[PDB]
Amino acid sequence: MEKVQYLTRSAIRRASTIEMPQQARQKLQNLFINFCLILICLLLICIIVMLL
Amino acid sequence: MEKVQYLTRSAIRRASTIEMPQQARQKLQNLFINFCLILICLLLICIIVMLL
Amino acid sequence: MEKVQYLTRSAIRRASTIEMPQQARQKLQNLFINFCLILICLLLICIIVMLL
Amino acid sequence: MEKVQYLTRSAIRRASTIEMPQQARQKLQNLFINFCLILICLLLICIIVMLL
Amino acid sequence: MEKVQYLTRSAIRRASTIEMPQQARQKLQNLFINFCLILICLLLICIIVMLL
Repeated sequence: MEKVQYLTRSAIRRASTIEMPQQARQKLQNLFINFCLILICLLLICIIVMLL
Repeated sequence: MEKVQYLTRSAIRRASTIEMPQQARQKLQNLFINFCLILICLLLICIIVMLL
Repeated sequence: MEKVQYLTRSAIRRASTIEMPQQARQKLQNLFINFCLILICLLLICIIVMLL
Repeated sequence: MEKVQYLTRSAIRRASTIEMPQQARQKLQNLFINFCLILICLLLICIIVMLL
Repeated sequence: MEKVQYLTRSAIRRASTIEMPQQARQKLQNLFINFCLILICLLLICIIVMLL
C-alpha cells in the first residue's frame, strides 16, 4: 500500500485540530443545509403572521 | 458476495430507527428543496401584495 | 435485451398518468430552478424600489 | 470515430440558435448562482439599513 | 506526464491573474455559502426583533 498509509496519515496529521466523530461532520453539513431551508421558511411565515 | 450481505445488513441494522418506504426519503429531500424554492417565491409575492 | 423492454415498459406503464413531451419535463425542472433564482432577484429589487 | 463526429455535429446543429463563446455559458451559470447568493445578501442588508 | 505537464501548465498559465493559496479559494466558496445561510438567518431574526 504505502499509498493509503500516506493518505490516512496525512489526514490524522492535518485533522489533529478537530474533535468530532467524523460522522457528525458529514451529517451536519448536509443535514444543516436542508435544516436551513426549513428554518428560513418557518421564519418568513413568522414575520408574515406579525404583519397581519 | 459477503460484501453485499455486509453492506445491506449494515443498513437494515442502522435504519431500524426509521419508518419510510425508502422511495419517500429520496423523493422528499429532492422534491422538498425544489418545493421550498417555489414556496419562498409565492411567499415574497404575498408580502408584497400586502405592502401595496 | 428483455432487460430494456422491461425497463421501457415499466415507465410507459407508470407514466401513463402524465402528458408532456418528456423534453419539457427535464428542461422545466432545470430551467425552472435557474428561472427561480432570477425571479427571486428581480423580486427583492422591486420591494426595495418601494421602500425608497 | 463516427461516434464523435455524430455527437459534435449534433450540438453545432442544435446550437446554431445561440451566440456565446461557450466558456461564458458555463462560467455564467455557476458564477451567476454564486453571484446571486451575494446579491441577495447585500440586498437584505440594504432593506434593514432602511428600517433603522 | 505530457498529459499532466500540459494540464498543470494550462492552469498556472490561466491562473497567473489570481493571488490566493488555492486552499482559500475552495474553502471560501463552500464555507461562504454555508456562512451565507447562517448570515441570512441571524438577519431575518434582527428585522423581527425590530418589529416587536
